[PDB]
Amino acid sequence: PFITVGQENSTSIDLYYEDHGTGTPVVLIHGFPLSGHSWERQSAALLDAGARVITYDRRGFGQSSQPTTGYDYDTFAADLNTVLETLDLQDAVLVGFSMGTGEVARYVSSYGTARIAAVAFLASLEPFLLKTDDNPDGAAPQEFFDGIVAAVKADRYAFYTGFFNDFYNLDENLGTRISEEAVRNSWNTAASGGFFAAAAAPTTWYTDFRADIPRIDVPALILHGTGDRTLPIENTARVFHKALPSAEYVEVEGAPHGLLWTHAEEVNTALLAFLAKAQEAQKQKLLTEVETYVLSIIPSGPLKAEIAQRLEDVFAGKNTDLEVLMEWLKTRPILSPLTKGILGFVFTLTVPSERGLQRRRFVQNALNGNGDPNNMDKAVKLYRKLKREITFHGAKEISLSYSAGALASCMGLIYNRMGAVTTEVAFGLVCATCEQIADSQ
Amino acid sequence: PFITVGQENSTSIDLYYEDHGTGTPVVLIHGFPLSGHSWERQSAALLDAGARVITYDRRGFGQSSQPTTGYDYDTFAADLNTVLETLDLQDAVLVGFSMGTGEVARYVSSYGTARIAAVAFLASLEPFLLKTDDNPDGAAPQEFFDGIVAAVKADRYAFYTGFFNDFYNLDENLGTRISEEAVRNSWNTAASGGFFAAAAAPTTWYTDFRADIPRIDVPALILHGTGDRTLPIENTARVFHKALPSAEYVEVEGAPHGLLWTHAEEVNTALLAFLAKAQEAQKQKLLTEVETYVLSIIPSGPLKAEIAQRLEDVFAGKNTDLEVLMEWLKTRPILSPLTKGILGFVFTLTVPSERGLQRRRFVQNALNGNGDPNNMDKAVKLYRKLKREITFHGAKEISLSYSAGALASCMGLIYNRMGAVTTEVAFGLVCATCEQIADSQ
Amino acid sequence: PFITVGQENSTSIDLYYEDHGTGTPVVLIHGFPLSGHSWERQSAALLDAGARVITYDRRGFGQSSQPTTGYDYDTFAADLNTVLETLDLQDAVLVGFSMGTGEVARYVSSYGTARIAAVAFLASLEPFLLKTDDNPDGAAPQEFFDGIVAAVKADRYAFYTGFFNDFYNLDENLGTRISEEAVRNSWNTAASGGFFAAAAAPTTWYTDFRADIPRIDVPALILHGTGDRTLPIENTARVFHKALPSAEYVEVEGAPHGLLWTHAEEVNTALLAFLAKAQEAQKQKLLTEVETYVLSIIPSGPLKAEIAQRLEDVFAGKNTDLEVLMEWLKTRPILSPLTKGILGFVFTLTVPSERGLQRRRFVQNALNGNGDPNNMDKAVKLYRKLKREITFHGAKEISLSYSAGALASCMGLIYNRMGAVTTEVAFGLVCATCEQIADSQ
Amino acid sequence: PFITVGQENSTSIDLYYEDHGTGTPVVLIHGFPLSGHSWERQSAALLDAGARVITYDRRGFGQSSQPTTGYDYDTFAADLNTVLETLDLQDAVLVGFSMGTGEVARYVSSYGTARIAAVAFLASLEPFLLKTDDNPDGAAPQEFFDGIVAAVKADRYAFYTGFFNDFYNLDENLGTRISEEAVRNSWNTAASGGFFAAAAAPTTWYTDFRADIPRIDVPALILHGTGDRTLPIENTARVFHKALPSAEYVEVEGAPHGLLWTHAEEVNTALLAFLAKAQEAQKQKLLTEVETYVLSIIPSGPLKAEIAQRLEDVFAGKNTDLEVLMEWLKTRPILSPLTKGILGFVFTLTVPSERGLQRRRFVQNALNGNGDPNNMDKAVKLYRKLKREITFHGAKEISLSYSAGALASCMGLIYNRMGAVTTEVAFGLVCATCEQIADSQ
Repeated sequence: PFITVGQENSTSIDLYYEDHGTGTPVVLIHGFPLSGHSWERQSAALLDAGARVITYDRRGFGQSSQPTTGYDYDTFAADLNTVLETLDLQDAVLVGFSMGTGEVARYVSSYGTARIAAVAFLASLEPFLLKTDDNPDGAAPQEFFDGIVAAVKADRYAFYTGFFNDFYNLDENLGTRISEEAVRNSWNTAASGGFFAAAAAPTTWYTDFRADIPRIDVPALILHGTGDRTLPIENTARVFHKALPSAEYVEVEGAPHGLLWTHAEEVNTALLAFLAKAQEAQKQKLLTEVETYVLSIIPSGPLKAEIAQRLEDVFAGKNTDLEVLMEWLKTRPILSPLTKGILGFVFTLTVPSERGLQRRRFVQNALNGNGDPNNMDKAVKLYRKLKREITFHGAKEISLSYSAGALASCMGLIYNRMGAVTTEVAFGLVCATCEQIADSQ
Repeated sequence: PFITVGQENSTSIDLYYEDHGTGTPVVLIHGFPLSGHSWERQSAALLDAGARVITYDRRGFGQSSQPTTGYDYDTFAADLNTVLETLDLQDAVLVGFSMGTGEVARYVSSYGTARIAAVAFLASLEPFLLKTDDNPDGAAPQEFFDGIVAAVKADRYAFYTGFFNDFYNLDENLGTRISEEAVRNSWNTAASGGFFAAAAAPTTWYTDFRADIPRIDVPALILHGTGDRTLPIENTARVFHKALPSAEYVEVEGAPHGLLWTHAEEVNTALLAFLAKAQEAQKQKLLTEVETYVLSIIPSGPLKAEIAQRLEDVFAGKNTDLEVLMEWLKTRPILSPLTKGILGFVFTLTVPSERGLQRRRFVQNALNGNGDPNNMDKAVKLYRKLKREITFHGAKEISLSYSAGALASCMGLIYNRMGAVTTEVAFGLVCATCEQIADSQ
Repeated sequence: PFITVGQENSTSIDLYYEDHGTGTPVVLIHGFPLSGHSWERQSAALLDAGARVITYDRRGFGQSSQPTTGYDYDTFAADLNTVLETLDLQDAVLVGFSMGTGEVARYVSSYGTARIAAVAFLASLEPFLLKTDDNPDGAAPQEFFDGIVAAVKADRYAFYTGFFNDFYNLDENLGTRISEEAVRNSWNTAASGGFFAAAAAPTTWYTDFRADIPRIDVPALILHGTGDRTLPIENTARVFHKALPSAEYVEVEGAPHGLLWTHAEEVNTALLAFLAKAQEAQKQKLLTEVETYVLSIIPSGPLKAEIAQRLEDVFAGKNTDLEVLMEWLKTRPILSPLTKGILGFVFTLTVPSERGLQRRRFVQNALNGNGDPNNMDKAVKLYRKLKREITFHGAKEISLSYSAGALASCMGLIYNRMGAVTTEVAFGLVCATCEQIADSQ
Repeated sequence: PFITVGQENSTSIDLYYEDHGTGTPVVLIHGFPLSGHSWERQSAALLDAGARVITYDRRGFGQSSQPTTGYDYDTFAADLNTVLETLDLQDAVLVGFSMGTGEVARYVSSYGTARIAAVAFLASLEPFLLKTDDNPDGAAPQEFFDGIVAAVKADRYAFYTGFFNDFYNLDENLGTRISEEAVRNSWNTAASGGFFAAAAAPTTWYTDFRADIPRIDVPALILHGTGDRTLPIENTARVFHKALPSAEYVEVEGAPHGLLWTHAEEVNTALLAFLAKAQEAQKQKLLTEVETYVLSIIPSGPLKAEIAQRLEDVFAGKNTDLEVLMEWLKTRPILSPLTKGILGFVFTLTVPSERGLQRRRFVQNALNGNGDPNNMDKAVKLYRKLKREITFHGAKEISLSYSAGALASCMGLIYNRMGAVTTEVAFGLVCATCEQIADSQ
């Protein structure tokens, strides 16, 4: 798969990307000189843990186009921007490794955290690698980087070999934490990047990210290997944490630069924990928003108390007997049959286990759009559009452009499994409906 | 409710009718001088036993119009014809009491038994009541009937009193089998019929039904009270059974003419038995027709053997574990997903108990019309028409005018309970689908 | 007259109704096994007292259709809903007797009191008749009701006789408060209801109305006969008043269940006085509703004090010399000619006697829409619609969709008697105008 | 080149495929963890032998997309279906190696053999690899496969190394039948497949193909290496042949799993001979198909004997003197000029050598559509469509939608070389014509 990010002469500039799983989106931004596939140990864990995994190959690397332009962090951040906008990612986690940590800082800094729930920096460049008068903690002098450029231009093929040596601490880790075959694959991946990008990349490494850091808005993780020969932990992660005290901070004891493979565990467990903390809060946010919309249609009173208590309990995960819940709703006075259908729908959708219970007649009758063909026609039209939605707000926005009869019919269509959409999209549908109905009062 | 059967001068002639319950249609044709409501003891039993009950008031009686024309059995049979055609009754049972038995014979005779599964004659006029040279078994001379006409014209109000006396054997049955209040209601009903019809009705009683009897095509019941003072069992039921040996024949010991009330039990039990014998055969006919259509889409082989065996068993009433059945279908090789969906649908529809099993994903996916909006649009259109159908063939006929994609989508719509139709109509839908699919091969 | 409330097989379900008089609508809902005509003593009094009287026959009774479906209070309340919506009743009083009191509670509870000014419960079922563990005050055990069903199915004709005995306390009241002929008419009415409804009705009698009662929003009357043998006052009216302390409560000393006839007097007198109170409250509400709108366009100050005092006085019924009033308005400084015209209009409309005073030039000039033909064109269009309105809010709603110039012109049209509308509709017109004008400020 | 088979989140799922040569289509389905390019030894031989070679990369392998969904044989068979339908393959040979043999069985089983002339199974999975109670001949227990999954997830890179060891019997074959460089290319190909597919593939290996085998309709070949360490010949090919006795069966003595490279020879020779047999059978079928249609228009008799003998002889390859043949036809009595033209056309088309003979006037005159412009107009329209056809039946189907005059004119157009179509398409044209003409009789 490709996303086009620009044009170079007669050719467009396309980034290779992958898009796996379902759930909260996690975007992984690889390091030099590798590709999105270098995250494969992390991707597997995130997929098992229930996240949507997005990887892409930076321009000049892996399967992306290989221009001779745009090798700088503003372009790289603009590239990332295009990806996020193209996929309409909401509530995303951005995880960068090495070079990738430059994208994370520069994007957050320039474009803000509108789509972004949390960030993570692994084997970071930050805050500035260039050793100057005003930057004493810098890791190396300018002449040092000039050196790498010269070395890559001389042979890049040979260069990759010595690079992966220190990248992986092969003198320590070969035959132990990394196989000879895994290293061979890495070299092949590097050899496959563009010649121009290979020599141009090292010039972006001493980008000054010092003014980007105060812009970091959302929860952050900083993770570094203490045996990092490529980015000395003392000039990078340790001074970065002083600049962002707020960041959660993890040192991987004796881990090299290429800790994604050698210490995938410690990485994946820690990354997993970070996702886990981010994910539950996001889920809670989703649950409570739904609740306000659902409650907005119910008349104020003690019933509205019983209903809200029940929502909150199933939302907290207390598996309730849906059969008991549904009978209660069914037999509630005052509530309109429409209202009971909406609640009926919400509860079956959110309850931990449906326990093989059949659909309820009172709900099917409540959500049938009065069996009106125009309602049903529009509901089918909305359904088509909702299949393309992946977020709560996108779903809710498109739904609000339809009449309440059509919305109720659409809900029946999903309820009865005549169509299927993602959970968060279904929430947006029922919330648009509640919004429309509440507004009629 | 009314059915218009003709015109008299500036006014139309409308028959009052009622239409209760669901299931096999049973049409009750009342006696003189009462209305459709005189069947109320029988209607209750038939409704409990699970039949569709149709009653109507003969022209000049009860709540029907009161013309001064058309008091003869050809008109009465034409009236009945209009009712049956207006309601599109298929596979109907015609039950006549007294005068009503004239309609049954004359309709069958002239119009044939196309809509008619069985007939029943209770307290029959048949075969001819007029005592002549060629009709020695006749119950009375012409002068006798001339007498009744004269008596009704003189006072009809007073006349009804002495009539209900012998009609009910009140000297035997009052305070015992019939209450004084029940008799009062009968007189009120009679007093409410038209003056002209009251005097004209008795002229139709010695209609010669002798040539109508050989036309009786379908299973018949003859039932008479041996204490019938109004229609002597010896000139009516006993000579009628000789003319139709084939008829099932029941004498109600010491039962009067008005045995529907006084002996409702013996009547309702016997009538019930007759319905019960008719109903099971009709059900078997419905089951086996469905089976041929369902089997027509399956490739010939051992699987087709296993499938047919299973249909036949559930059709015979062996409650099978639908969960077991569905898993088996689901996991069957060779069968197309479409075919599996159709069978999936049929089995859930015909199985005695669904045991609260959720709908199956493999069926929902199989019957979704490829999620195509035009299919779904037509399926919703068909659904509207099917809601108005009550028979298997009417349903199947209208369904065959739709494409297979639309038919499959309609089936999904019913499967998923987004709409509801009667069982026999649903069978017609799935059979039209099978017919269309088979024809494509 | 009929209102269609549903469909049963080939027949629609139609309710027989009557619609008499003019004025505030009062809807009377009869008891078992009688019809709308059982209210005839009450109807006459309400008609003389100047109300619009609506009666209808519950499904299965009187002249309504006699289905074998929908014998439950949600359907009965839905039936009532259809009636109220079909006639567009605003500000209605709902009066139920016996079974009818179930409709009143269930409709108010489910559909709310939007159309409803007040409610009245006569010989009530409330709050629950079934004697259970949780309902100790219940009047009878389940087996008792099962008994009535069995009795009606056995003979209903005979059944009605013993029923009217206790219904009317005939051992006390025959030849005294009820004639033998009045009782005969009652039995005839009952005998005329559907057989199925007769047996199905008693199953609805122990409906639990306990959750409906807190929903009663509007002023209520509870009225019961202390000699009620059918609904023991101790298990019904007395525990109902504890549940609704707010209700006005009247015991009719030694009155039977059928107190509508036996004690029509005591009944009419409580009903009419209570209705009168409700009417006066409605009038006061209208005065505040008209007065607030009228005052909203006047600048705050002492004049606004003089004006408000005057409105209130004419509204209270102090017949004022309109000639004096008009001269005063005419000669008032500060007030715009438009404002003076609106007040001019209001006063001539509300003053007890116009005393044959001619229309005023200052008002005609003020309400002429500037003699603009488009204003006048729209005013004539609005007028057409207002002729079809009967309520203040309906009139006001449609009026607000027109511009102020057109509204003022319409008012002139009425003022000048070039058209005519009902008083409350005229109020809605002038209030819409005031609302539009006030909003411009 | 790509064929799109589905959608995963924001990305479509595309299969990389290649399409080489001309002639009968042969579709090669690769094994794990390789791609369509692994058939290169076989492709070269098939191309030289004159076949159309189709290869594609299974989802997750080679150059195909790398989803995290659809790793099961129904999806894989659906993928294959899409390929076959997309290219409109008729009369195709399906050849599977290892994993690929699962596609062949499952597609044939579910979708039938409409497009399929013959099948071949090389180093087969069949019939079931899982060792169970009911499957005693199974090659391994479930825990064994669970093991491979775990091994791939641990390192896949390192894993491929030990895998190719046993895949190729490198301890036997390295430096001999397979070079070190050929093995290096294989590892590179594997390393290039998706991480997720690599771990998910081994779960599809113990799919039960036992119910698929009876569905195999068409001529089959089973071929296995007796030195197969990956799929023990005793649990796979040997028990498979018992299940399909009908299959032609070839053991490659001491050949490993990766016999496509190590024993390409023995492989190509069995494949080509078997293909040749299938080709000859197809040709015979075509001859009967053409010949029967051609004979259907000739009157029964001795001439029809001479004609049929001649067809059969040229069809068998006896190069006949077309000049002699044509003169004979030309001078035949009884035969219509139309019939003579059709035969004239067939013979010049099928004769081995035309020997530079000019077109015949009798044929040009016979196939000129009576020089009618509408015939000729339609014939030109048909011609356009026939240029797009590649099969006998597709050609014949489209041709039958044209009138006989237009069909004859089209044939003249081809005869006279005013247009050109492939041989089999031309056969379809002349057969449609014969069918139309025969039907007129």
